[PDB]
Amino acid sequence: VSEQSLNGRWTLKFFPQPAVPVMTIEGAEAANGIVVDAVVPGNVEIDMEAAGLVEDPMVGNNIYKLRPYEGYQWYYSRTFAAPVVTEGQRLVLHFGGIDTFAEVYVNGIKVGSADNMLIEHDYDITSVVKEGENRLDVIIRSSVMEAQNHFLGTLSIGNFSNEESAPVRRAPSTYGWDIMPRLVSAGLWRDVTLRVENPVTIVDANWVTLSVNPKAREASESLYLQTRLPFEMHDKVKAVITISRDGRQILRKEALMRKFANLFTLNLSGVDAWWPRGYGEPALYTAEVSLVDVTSGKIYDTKTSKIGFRTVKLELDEVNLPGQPGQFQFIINGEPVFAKGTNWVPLDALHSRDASHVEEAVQLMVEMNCNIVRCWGGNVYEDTHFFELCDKYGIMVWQDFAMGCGNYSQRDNFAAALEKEAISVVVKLRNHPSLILWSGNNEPNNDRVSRQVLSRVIYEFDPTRPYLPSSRGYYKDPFYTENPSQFVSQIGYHGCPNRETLERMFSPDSVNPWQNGVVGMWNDEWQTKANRIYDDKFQGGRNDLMTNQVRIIFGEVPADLDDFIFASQSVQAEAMKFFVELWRGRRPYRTGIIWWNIRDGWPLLSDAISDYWGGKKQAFYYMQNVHHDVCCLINPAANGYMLKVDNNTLKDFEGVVEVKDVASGKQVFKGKFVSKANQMSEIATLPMQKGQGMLVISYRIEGNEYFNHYLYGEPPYKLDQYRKWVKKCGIYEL
Amino acid sequence: SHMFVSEQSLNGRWTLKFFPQPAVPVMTIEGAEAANGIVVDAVVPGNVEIDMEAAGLVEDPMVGNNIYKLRPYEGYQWYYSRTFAAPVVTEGQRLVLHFGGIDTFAEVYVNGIKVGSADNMLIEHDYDITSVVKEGENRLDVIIRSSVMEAQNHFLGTLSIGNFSNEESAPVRRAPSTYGWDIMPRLVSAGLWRDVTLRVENPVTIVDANWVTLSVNPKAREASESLYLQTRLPFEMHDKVKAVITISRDGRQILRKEALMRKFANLFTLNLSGVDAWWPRGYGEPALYTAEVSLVDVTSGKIYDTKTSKIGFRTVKLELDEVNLPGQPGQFQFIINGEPVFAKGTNWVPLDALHSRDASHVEEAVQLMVEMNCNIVRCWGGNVYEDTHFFELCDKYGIMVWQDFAMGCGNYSQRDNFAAALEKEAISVVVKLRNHPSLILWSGNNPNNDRVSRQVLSRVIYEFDPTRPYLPSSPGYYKDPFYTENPSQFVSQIGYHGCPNRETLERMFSPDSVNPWQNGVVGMWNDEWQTKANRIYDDKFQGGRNDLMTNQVRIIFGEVPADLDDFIFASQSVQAEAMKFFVELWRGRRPYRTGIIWWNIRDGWPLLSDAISDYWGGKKQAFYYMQNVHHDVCCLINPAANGYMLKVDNNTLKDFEGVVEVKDVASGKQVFKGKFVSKANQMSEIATLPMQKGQGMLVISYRIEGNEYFNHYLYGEPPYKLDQYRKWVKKCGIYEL
Repeated sequence: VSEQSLNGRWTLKFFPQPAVPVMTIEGAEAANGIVVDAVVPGNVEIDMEAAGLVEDPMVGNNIYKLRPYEGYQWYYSRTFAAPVVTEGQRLVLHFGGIDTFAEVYVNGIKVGSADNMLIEHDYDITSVVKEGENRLDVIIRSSVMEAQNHFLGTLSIGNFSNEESAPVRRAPSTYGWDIMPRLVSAGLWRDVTLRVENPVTIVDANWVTLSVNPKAREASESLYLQTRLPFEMHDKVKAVITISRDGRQILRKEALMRKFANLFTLNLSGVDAWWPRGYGEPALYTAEVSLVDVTSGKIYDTKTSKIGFRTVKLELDEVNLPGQPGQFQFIINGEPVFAKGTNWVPLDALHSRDASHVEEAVQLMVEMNCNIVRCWGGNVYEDTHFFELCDKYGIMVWQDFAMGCGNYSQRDNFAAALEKEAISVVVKLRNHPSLILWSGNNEPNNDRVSRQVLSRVIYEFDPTRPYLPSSRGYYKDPFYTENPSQFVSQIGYHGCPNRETLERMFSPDSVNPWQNGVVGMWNDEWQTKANRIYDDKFQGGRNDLMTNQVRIIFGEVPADLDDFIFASQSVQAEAMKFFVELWRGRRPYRTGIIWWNIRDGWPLLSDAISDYWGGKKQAFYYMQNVHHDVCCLINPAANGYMLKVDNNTLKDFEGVVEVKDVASGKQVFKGKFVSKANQMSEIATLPMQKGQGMLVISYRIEGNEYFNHYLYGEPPYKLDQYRKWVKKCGIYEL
Repeated sequence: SHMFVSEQSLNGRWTLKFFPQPAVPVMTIEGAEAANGIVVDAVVPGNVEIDMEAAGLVEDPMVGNNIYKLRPYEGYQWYYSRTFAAPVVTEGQRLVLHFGGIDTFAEVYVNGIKVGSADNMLIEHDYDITSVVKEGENRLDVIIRSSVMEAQNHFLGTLSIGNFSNEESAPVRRAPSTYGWDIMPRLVSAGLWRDVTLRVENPVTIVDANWVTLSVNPKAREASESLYLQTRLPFEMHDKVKAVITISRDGRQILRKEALMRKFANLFTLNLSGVDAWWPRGYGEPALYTAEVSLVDVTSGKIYDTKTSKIGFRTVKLELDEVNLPGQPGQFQFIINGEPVFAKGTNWVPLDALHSRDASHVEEAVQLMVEMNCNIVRCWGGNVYEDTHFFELCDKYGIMVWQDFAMGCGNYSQRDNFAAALEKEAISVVVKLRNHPSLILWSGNNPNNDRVSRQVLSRVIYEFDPTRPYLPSSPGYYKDPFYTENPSQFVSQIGYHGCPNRETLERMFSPDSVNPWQNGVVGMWNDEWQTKANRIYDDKFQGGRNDLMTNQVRIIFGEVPADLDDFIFASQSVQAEAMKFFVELWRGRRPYRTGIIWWNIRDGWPLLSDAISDYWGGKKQAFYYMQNVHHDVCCLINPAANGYMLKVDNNTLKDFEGVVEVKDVASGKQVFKGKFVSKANQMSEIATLPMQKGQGMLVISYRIEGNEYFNHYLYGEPPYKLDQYRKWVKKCGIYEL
């Protein structure tokens, strides 16, 4: 009926938390602290940096300066004008995100308490609001100190996930990880609105695709409609269901409301199925349900969403390692699909800025041609707009519940707070066709959280998607080339980011990685930029992976910064391309490959192919030519090489292919291949070449020339000769 | 027979005030009297529509489309009010207000003090009103709220939305049928539907007396009974009260045991001799023994409490089958007292949509199963758990009972709040009924991840009734392979439609609607005939469930008659032949088949249904056909691949001899005659009969121990001439028009 936004400029008052959390407006106002101007949605640090109280945490060795504020309390306060409500209307205050532990007041009357950061919090403030100006106050307390209110188990201590994160329901990466800083932060990081609800309102509209037939263009969509219906409005309200696409109506059904909950089955015709990238087009149809009066025609409530007709099933392998992880394949609309995609790490430590990055970051997966994406359980749950873009661009979604690496409490209190979070996120996202699977991310089979709690929520609230109770040297080491997992989550390879980002994330005297000139030893800022979480001065650790991989492939490690960037990005590009080629090259058995990762969430040194500021590394372009729907590649063989072609679509393709040595120009093979649909077809057994070099391949499919290469030989290689081969190949630059 | 020192009844004339429920429901006496409502005279035990039909507030729902008129009352509140005289209580005594039934959500008040809040209509509710009652006149107030609006205080799951069970029935603990089914009308109703009494308990009182049969030897007349007695015993009365156990039958005392109460809970192991076992119908006698336990002072001899009940020495065991379909429901057999019994009985659907009238129907409805000779009955989980008197009659006539927990066909919640309500309900009904020898099995109906069926209800049976099995899963042409090739050994035979007797049609339908065909066109039904096929909600359509009546008479008799009397004979004969064929098919396919539970012997409302008897006791033609195929020893004929097959079935533990004569009723030509030896508790094939020509009927006349019994078998293939089938029936002489 009405949704007045409460986003804007608020009043933030922060002060160190005493031994007893204030938890009262009086206490908060009486506390001696600093008052600055805030912005909702926003994270406290942003409101302080705009006021000049803190320095930029994204520049080198400044993330640590935000340490004392992890034990501070925050006091958001504003005034709003309440809307006039008629008899029977509700007035709901909606918070999209409170980080995290906070008490909510309306006109000095507590209307609720917040204990989660990943889900929404709604409060009925109808009987507490006055006419005219009303006051709204929330009192956030230290999340780190809330952990000491619980007794951890032996399993919950010592894991990479910080022990302060085990008893609380916040994103584990905020407490620190290999790929993101320790910036716990706090605040209203999402929208804050006011809603008016008529006595006849729609509580939930759950769209479920029973069946779908791509041929003959048929589908069967069900609507699980739950409504709040006063008994005098029974038999007097009718539900109006409308399926449309680009204004054109496809189906319209009306039925009289005779009970609060109903199941309306719709057998549609002339509709297209929703397919992931390559295997078809993302067909979306606007589905709208309305509760209107049969007499006056008044529209009491209307809910609208873009749905898609898709059936998902997880076929488990029962021959090759029947119980081991990875022995599964996704079946979409009866067709077994091959999954190639990235892992979705946080878009920002200050998660209030995630909404601004979701548009450009999803476009990274579009150019990358990813048909899947796994939202890592260390990040907050993305909002509905992320799933709307994944619906639009046909990128399937693998959602992990927000639980990091480690075991969690087995007691009733933790299981209750988790069930509340699970039911909230499931009902919110169970209508997006991109979403295909929920996961527990355990790595025995006794964790109640993974085999009783998160399972039971899916059993009752989402029976359409499957639930899984559980999830460094030479890239050709048998460790990689013999992993029996059909479906794999390949680890990343470290790569120095682009030079432009180095000069922005590091101070001018620390841009050079080698401190005092000695190659191999990293300065303090370069050590901090791998997170380090706490400022424990030391040498080595994670950054040594960058020089070890450069040493394995290119003999030594260069001293010049420009040459070292080319080295680290090349060993990352060839490694990732080799991993994707290997799994696509065994596609009859290999079922999918998700890799790590496509974009960072902070200016840090990492194993990603693109940084926070959009600086695409070389590994992005190498793998972009290996994610094409129809792609030719070369895999190592027992007695030579093997030229293959993989097809991740439902259509057959024909074309020619020409491979030849780039160092000399001698042609190795040229022929005509027939790439059958949804399979890998072997072209010919290319003969083993001699020494080292690179084989440039060029295949034409339906009047379009595509390119790819293959590095042959055994390391070490001369770096100036690899740059010579890449430039003469004429595919990638730098 | 729990001898409380005082039990004063509060049943009788009450004061009912009903009014539409506002946004926030009324829960206080202040708001109840202040609400603008309507006051009439009520009767307890009773339902609100019974009290409103009196004084002319509503027309008879049992007649024509008058039911849907009760719709606005589903959002009404109901305020029962009364005044009672408090009995005198000595120091240490307790005054308990007993409620046998409260449909459903309600707040109970005594002298303006809330003594209780209710949320279930299937379990009893007791409250201690010692510290709230005064002397003389006390006021009793009950404020019942709308059950339908309570469902909107819960969020249902995808599974709970869209089942044959109303979505409103899932979050609430009420009989699912009330919200409307296909065999019972929509009538949520409300009101105190069972007794309301005042009880005075002594400080020394019996909390529970649980009788358990550990072993039984029918030969030599031996048994081993256990008594799990829990009492309320003040510590100063320890070592001063003795328990007196008395097992007796027909006045003669079998066992008497005295023991000093040295603790509140005890177990008494009894090894009796000269006692008979309790058997179902056919397999023996329903031997019952009156069991009495008393708490009496060892010095003064004053009896503080006595609890008496009749029990039966019987052991039940469910034998599973891991050879043919290991794990599929229907592969089991009941073993009573070491013998595998064949179950032939009915499903038990509600006796009345206004369940306050159920108690008046149990006596006659049970008698229907006695003449029917049912050794088993399955109380459907849409009815309300019946009261002790129903199980007492099953104990008396040897009818085993299969009780299903009141759960709907659909899936339910898996959260803690619903499970807590269901555990309370399960413990209450189990402790109440765990002493009846008739009860043999509990079922939760309903993958296997359901907390309700595979945890909540199982845990209860585990701790409170480990003597009975618990099953966590339960369920055109009548010779179609859909019926004749059913994999289940223990089957729940789906019923066939049958037009009720003519006298019923004239009483339930208006005079202008007694004829079924509106506008005279055969095949189309008038609105009343559409509603009486149970159309929960008043949505006008054509056909639907009623079309099954004409489809069956069209397959069997070619064309549906245009005369009402001939249409009755058609629909009742296609049901009589179908259900007779289903029972003869399972009784003839033993020992693989283990039992058949047909649906249904009696309806709970004047409706057109698949039953063999209507709400007013009108036995349809199928009722008499089934009686000749439900005898202890029965001769029948089954279809074979290259002919027929004359068989005899025995559901007793005794052998029998006799002679059988099968002849063609039309020609009079004898097809077979000879002596047969029916061994006990098994099926014996007599001989293969040659394939008779054309259509007709074979009459079976077999005598056993100087008693002539009769049966028949209709051969040929449909369609048949209706007047020729009537000719064949009259020629047999077994049944009547």
